[PDB]
Amino acid sequence: MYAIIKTGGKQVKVEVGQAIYVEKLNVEAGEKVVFDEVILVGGESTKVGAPTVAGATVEGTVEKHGKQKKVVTFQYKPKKHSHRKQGHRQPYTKVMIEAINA
Amino acid sequence: MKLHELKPAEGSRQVRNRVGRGTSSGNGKTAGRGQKGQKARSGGGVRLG
Amino acid sequence: ARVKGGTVTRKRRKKVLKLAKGYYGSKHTLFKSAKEQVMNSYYYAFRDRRQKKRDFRKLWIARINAAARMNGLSYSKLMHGLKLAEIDINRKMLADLAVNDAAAFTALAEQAKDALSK
Amino acid sequence: MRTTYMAKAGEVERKWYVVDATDVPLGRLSAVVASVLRGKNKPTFTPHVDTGDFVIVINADKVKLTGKKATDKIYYRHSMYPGGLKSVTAGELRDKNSRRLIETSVKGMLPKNTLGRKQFTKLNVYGGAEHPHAAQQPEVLDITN
Amino acid sequence: AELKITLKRSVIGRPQNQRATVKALGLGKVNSTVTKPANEAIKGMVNTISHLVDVEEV
RNA sequence: GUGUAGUGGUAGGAGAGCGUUCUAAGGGCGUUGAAGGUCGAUCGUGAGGACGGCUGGAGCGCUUAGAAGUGAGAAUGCCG
RNA sequence: AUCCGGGAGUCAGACUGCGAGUGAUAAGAUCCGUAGUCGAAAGGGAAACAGCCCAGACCACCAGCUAAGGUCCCAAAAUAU
RNA sequence: AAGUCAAAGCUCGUUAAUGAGUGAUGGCGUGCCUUUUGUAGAAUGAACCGGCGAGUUACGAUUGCAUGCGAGGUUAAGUCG
Repeated sequence: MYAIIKTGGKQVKVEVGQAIYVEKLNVEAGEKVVFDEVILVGGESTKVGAPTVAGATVEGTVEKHGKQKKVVTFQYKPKKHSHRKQGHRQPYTKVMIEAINA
Repeated sequence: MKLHELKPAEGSRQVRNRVGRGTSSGNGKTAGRGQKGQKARSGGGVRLG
Repeated sequence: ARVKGGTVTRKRRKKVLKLAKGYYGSKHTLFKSAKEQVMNSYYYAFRDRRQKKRDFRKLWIARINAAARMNGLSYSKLMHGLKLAEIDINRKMLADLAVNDAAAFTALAEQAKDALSK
Repeated sequence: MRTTYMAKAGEVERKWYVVDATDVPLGRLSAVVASVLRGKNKPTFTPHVDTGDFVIVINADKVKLTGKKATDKIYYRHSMYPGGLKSVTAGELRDKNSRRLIETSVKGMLPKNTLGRKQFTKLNVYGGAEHPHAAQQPEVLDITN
Repeated sequence: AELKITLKRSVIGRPQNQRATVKALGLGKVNSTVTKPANEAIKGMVNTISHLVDVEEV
């Protein structure tokens, strides 16, 4: 179908049968998940909504827990003598979507 | 206490300070001494008092 | 006790090189210039990682400009009315809608037109 | 990486427009024109693909210059030789070579790279009153801009 | 009564009187808020840091 | 657990770590291929560490403690 | 904040509001008092720009609000009332 | 200052994972080291690759950590080994 959801600090467009990457969730590999907030219901009859269209949910399950590739951030200052070195592997939980608004 | 399990008394042996091995130790390039001045040649410093 | 310098250096240098595959000349087979190039590339990567987030706003903004203006709503008054009728879509989604789902975008523009009309 | 629309090369369709210049100050006509050309007003804007249109300007003799600038807006050139500074023209090009006028007063207000050049050859300016390009069925724009 | 105090600026480039008046209240970062009673000294501090801090009279 | 708070930085002070050679004990690998060399789309916050493919043909890892000719990009450096 | 003790670098500063000196009430001059910034400060504005205006980066995101300054086109936003 | 962020197409197929190579086109952007109030400096050093190449040791003195005894602590030269 066609829907919009608030997760993390961002929005996403959601369709039945496609996966979606999001931020960490505190749930395990293969349990149900419900997102509260919807902003639009699309398709062929647009249900525009004042913030959080009343009574609209989104099911879906989780399939993995994995981080990204490293984002090295080495800073240096010229003519002076200094380096700091870093590293990062941000963890994002892939989420398969099913059963948009019920 | 066995040969292959030796442990020294804790807090009883420090490590060392080898100066002038790279700008991350904090003591490279003028070896913790600063800029010019006869405190910074080889064997500088005045007599005592 | 004589510690020779057998293979402690090449590991480091050839680790630097591989980080410089494909530089426009002799900046991929000179262990002195590859290092400076890698350094400046690190600076640029850091700075621009803070610009990737700037642009896409200006881009979505121009697209909302183009599409919206066609409905007689300036790119300000649309946002103003929207934030007045208590609608809170994110620009990125507004840009995407303006490009693809023209019917829905026009619906929103109609609601906003109604909003600041009060 | 995520999902944002990035126009390809050929999917973009260009149109044809015809704009008059009867009693309009040089600046604003050029401004509207230049905005149309770069590809704006199309929500399919992409800042490296050339989604522009084709503009055709008529009556480039009856363009208006407000106040003076009939005899003061002095153009210039230089021939890269000693003492070559030839300021020949004035606001007289309205009479002669009236194509030259807009073909600078717009070829200024664009970017300065290849995109900003291949985005310029879509211009066609005619001092006269009718164009030969009926082979492509151009439409008309209005100006309350 | 009580007063709500909020930092609305930066102290970078303003002398100690302003800095050492702010720090004395609990204003560390921008848009941080502290609620305080209204003596005849707190109002003095507010009158000396007016331009840097906007305040509601709850 | 959960809340509160802080995390630019030269001279410089403090603290905790990576890596090389050797010695000691314990436990190991090696013509069914060790050290060394090359290639790889891998792992940790860092210095850094593994795994596999080819070459190569006789010695080297791992743990705990110890001692240092222990870490190099600049000296109009010295040698090829 | 004071006291006892272990370990240093520093003794060539600069400009900008302000008030004074010598100068010619001239100098990006020189010599003091006082506040900031630079030195040891990256990001925005002043076309480009140490010392001016705004503001202090642990890190990630293709989310949201504002300051100085801006809103015809290069170049994001009012051809606003 | 020769890159990074964005990216069409074209050829691939790996330690199997939000894959590899190249790159039309757009945004942004004045190397490294030392010395200086201040650097891209038109101040000063490096032609390139490899190898060597700089706070150590003996004898004193003092303070922190730790260990053995505590109104006590403690051997030296020297002999057998």
